[PDB]
Amino acid sequence: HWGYGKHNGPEHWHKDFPIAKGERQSPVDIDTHTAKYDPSLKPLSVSYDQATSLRILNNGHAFNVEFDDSQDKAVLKGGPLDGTYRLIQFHFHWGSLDGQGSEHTVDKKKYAAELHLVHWNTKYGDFGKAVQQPDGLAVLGIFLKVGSAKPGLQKVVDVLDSIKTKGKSADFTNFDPRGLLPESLDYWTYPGSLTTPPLLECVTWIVLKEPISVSSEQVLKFRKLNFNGEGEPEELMVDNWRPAQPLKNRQIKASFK
Ligand SMILES: COC(=O)c1cn(-c2c(F)c(F)c(S(N)(=O)=O)c(F)c2F)nn1
Ligand SMILES: [Zn+2]
Repeated sequence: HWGYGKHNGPEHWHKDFPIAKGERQSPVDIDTHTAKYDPSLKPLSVSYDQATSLRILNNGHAFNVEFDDSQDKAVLKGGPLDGTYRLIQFHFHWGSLDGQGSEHTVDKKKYAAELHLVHWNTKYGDFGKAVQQPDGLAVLGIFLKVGSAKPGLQKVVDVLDSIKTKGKSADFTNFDPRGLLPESLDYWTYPGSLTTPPLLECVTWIVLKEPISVSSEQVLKFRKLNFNGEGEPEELMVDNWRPAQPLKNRQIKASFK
């Protein structure tokens, strides 16, 4: 089954998921000088005040903090989007070293990690239907650099000991994802895909210009997680990122000059 190792990693995925070589794959390099300012792009509207987190899960490729998406409680609107997208989960991708870990790159620069806040278009009724549509998901991507701690991340870091291995979950209620956002909501946007199998081409990517800083101790704790299940040989969950894919017939738009 797919993963991030030498024998089942990103270079292999196309054999089970041929869309890996498709026309709108993610992530991509964001060439800041070639991105086009679009003065008609609207500000993002991030409405997370009524967010209801439920659970945190190690799924063997990352950890997901899951939300109640059975009502419009935490929604993303505006920006390049038409309509309303509901927050279902967030997760991260990260490296074995501080100089790698992000999926998107900026002028070929890699960040230590990348946060994905995953939302689905409510006109499609459920997440499973949404991923089958070209405008089904909106993923808000936020870069992490190592420096000062992010206080709003700490509750996530503190629970990781309880979900060390694949298939473990823990209650994770009353977490406020607003504490993970940078000051600015300036962004780049382009049409792309899920960055893990099934690699479906259903995502409007919205990548924030401003990274958040996290501490070395915070990201070290991410790196103590395991890809494996309990009782299986230990394989540290690190380098769970897909590299940049060809841009092909796409232009990245910027909300800012
Ligand atoms: C049963 O189905 C699942 O578990 C499932 C998981 N995903 C999923 C994914 F593959 C992905 F790459 C990204 S990303 N990294 O934000 O683009 C996501 F946000 C995802 F939600 N899609 N389907
Ligand atoms: Zn992701």
